[PDB]
Amino acid sequence: FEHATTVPNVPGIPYKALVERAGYAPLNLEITVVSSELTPSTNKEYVTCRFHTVIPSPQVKCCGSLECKASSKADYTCRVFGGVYPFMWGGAQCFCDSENTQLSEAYVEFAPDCTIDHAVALKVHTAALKVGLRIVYGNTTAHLDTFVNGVTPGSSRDLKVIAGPISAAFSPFDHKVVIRKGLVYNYDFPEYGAMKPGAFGDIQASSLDATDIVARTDIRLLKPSVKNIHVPYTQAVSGYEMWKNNSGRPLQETAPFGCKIEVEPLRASNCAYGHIPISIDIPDAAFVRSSESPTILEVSCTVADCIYSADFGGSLTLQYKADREGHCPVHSHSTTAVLKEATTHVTAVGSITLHFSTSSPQANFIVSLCGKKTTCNAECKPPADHIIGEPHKVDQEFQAAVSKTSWNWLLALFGGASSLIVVGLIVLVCSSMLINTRR
Amino acid sequence: TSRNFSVGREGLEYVWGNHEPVRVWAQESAPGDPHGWPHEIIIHYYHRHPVYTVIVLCGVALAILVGTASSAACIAKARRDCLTPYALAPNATVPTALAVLCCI
Repeated sequence: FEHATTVPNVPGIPYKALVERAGYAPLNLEITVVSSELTPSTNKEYVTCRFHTVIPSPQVKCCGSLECKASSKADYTCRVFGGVYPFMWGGAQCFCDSENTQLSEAYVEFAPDCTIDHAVALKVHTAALKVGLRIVYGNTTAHLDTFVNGVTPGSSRDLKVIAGPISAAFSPFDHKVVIRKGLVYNYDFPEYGAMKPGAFGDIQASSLDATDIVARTDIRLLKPSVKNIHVPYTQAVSGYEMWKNNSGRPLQETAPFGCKIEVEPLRASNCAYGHIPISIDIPDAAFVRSSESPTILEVSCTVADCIYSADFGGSLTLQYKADREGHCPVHSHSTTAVLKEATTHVTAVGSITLHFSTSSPQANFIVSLCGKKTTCNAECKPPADHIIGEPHKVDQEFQAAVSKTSWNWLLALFGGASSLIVVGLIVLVCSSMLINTRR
Repeated sequence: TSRNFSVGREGLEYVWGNHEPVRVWAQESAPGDPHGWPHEIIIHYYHRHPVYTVIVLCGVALAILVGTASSAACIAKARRDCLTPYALAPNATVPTALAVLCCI
């Protein structure tokens, strides 16, 4: 027997239902979303870090001529300077003091400490949500990780379940993201090859060890001025450091719906949003015929002091008379009231107490014990505590969130106007008919 | 110092220093009574949802106003219908139930 339902995607909150077959005892079904993982598919665009501006030792040919060649280094920059006449330690490193040409050369590479402090630029795609579920039916409980797509089934050894799709698609990751030491940022990094100096990704490479490093740091060499041999250059700041200073808060502290952003692989865990349609093929062996379950001859419900809070605020007591000792399943048939227990031992005669959480001002809902129903009616007070450290396990409706006293007042006030218009119309019709009679 | 943070039904999560995150959810503990006198009910449902309560109160007031206006118009039209033939004729020996009813 297959049962189809729509659980809410809120981790840690059991969702309870009572599957009722035609000729078998009703069976409890509690489903908890223990964990979830909204994971996208990512492809590395490049890695970046602080560049090390390596300056090759200058060379001099001081009555020949040198020409700047072309290399394949990252942001390779070469220049040729004329009369320099450089000094090293003896006050003269050259002959033919005029026509004294020097080759200035510079490029950039990855800094030695970049194997730890580096950022990776990724592009993400459609996110796939996968949920770990604990499902208990009757007496048997099963753990299963299932993909929320609507087709792929999760299986536990006799139990098949298919979940999804999510009611409302959502992904906290923008198209382009950056990962740095486990911190995720939704930054719009430049595309590979489109380096710009002074900004993130000014130096790019497919990997830390990649030899095809490409960079654009706006390095410009200057003509040497001091007599002594040195090579002067000026260059833009490390864009990686500038982004680091202006990185902003990461996605671990900005992702909506309160899910923890985790890396390796990139994912968002325990994210409460939308509803999961789930169909479970409950095995035939789980059910037991109603001829074996203990029917209760009668049951009367009396609600104790109740309260519509996030936790199990209220309590009630069912005074029952039955015919046998067993394991009756109990359920609440209202969408704005959830019981704490699911199966309770039942004796021939007695009373049993059940706790429940409600989101309505009035506990005016039906409770089913071994199938047969009882209308629990009461009034629930507003909560005393203003803040609680537990999520609301029941959603708030509109027609059930309005108290019966206020509903009576509103109905009376609207019915006054309705009766006034009806009386006026009836009086007009009667007057017209009397005129027609006496015309 | 002290910092105030509004917490809705969806909840809030705050991390102070190196401590683990702490999550808190707001109840519906509005000051008032849904099962009391009308003013208490209005206060309770105004603090929880001001826009919805204002809309409901305005709708109720409009319904009362239009109902009263319709009743008055129908009563006055009934007076016209049942009185104008007798005002155009002499010696209006009128059973006074109609005039007494719709004069006020």
